[PDB]
Amino acid sequence: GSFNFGIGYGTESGVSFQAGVQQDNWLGTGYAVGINGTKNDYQTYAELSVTNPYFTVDGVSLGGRLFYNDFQADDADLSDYTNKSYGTDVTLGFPINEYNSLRAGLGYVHNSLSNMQPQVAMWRYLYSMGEHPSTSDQDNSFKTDDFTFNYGWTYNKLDRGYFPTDGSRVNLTGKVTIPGSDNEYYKVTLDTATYVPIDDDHKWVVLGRTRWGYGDGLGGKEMPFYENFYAGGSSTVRGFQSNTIGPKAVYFPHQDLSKSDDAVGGNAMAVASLEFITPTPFISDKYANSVRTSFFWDMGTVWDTNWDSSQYSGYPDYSDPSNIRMSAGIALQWMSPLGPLVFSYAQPFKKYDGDKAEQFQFNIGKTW
Amino acid sequence: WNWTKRF
Repeated sequence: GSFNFGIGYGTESGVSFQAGVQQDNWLGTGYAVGINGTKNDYQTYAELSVTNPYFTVDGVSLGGRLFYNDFQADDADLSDYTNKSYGTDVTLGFPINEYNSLRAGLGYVHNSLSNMQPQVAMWRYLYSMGEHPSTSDQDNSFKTDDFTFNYGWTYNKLDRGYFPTDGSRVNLTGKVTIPGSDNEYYKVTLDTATYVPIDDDHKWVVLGRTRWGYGDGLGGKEMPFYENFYAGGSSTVRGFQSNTIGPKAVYFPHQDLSKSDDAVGGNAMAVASLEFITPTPFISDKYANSVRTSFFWDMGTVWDTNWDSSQYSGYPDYSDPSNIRMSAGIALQWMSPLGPLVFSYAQPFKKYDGDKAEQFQFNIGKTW
Repeated sequence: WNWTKRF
C-alpha cells in the first residue's frame, strides 16, 4: 500500500490540497482499495476507489467509484450557483493494443442545486425540466437523480510522459442518460495533443492541442448547465481569466434584465493551440531535462446552441460560435523542488464583450 | 508538490 499528500497553487484554483491512501491488495480479494480527497478554492471532492486490473485472464479491468463533490460556481468565476452531488461508477477497461484502450461504464449521480442567481440561460434549462422558481430570489433548490452509460477511448503513443517530444495523445469520453433519469442528455469530449520534433536532439518541438465539447438534451430537455463546457485560463486559452470565454449571464431583476460579464459556459466548445517548444534561454544546459520553454498561439470559443436571440435580441447572440478568442505568449515549465511548475505570460489580442483578461498565470502541481 | 510514502 501507500499514502500521499499534495499542496498546489493555481491562479484559478488558489491554494489546493490533496491526500489519499491505497491498499495494494485488500485482504486477498484481488481488488485494490483507495480513499482520495482534494480541495481548492471552488471544489471539495472525495472518493472511495475499488479496482482490479485483471478481471479476466487477458487484461480487462473492473473499477468501482463512490464520490462526493461540492462546487461553488462563483469561486470558479461563473455566475453563482451551488452543486452538491454524490454518486457511483462501475467501469470496465479494455486495452485494445499498445497505444489504445477503451472503457465502458454505468454511473449514478445525484445533483442538488441551490443558491442559484436567476439568469436567462440557467432558468431556460430549469423551464425545460418543469422547474419555475422565483426570478428575484437566491434561496432556491433543484434536485435530480441520473443514470448514465459512459464510453471512453484513449490513444497514447507519447514518447515520454514528462515533457513529451514525439507522438500523440487522444482522449474521447462520452456519456448518455439511461431512461428513468430525471435529466435527458448526451455529452461528448475530445482532447488531442501532438508533438512533432523538428530536430534530431528533440529540443525543438511543435505542439498542437485541440479540445472539443458538445452536448445537448434529448426529449425536449436541455443539458444541465452544471455540465457546461468552459474555456480560458492556464490550461485552455492563456491570457484569459479562467472560464471567461463564451456567454455571459443575463440576470433577472432582484428584490428589466441586466447584461453582465459573468461567464456561464455553454453546451458547445472548441479550443486549439499551436505551441513552439524551444531550449530555455538564460538557463544552463545542466538544467535542460528539468525545464521547458515555449511560445504559443491559443484560440477557443464557447457557445449556447439553445440561446434564443429572437426573445433576447437586445443582447449578444450567445448561440453564435464564430466569436473566436485568441492569445499569444510565452510559457515556462520547471520540475522544481516544489514540484511541477508553470509560468505563462500571454496577451489576449482578440477578445470580446465581457471577456476578462489575465496576462500572468501560474500553477504548481500537487499530484506529482 | 506531491509527497508519497509506501506503508
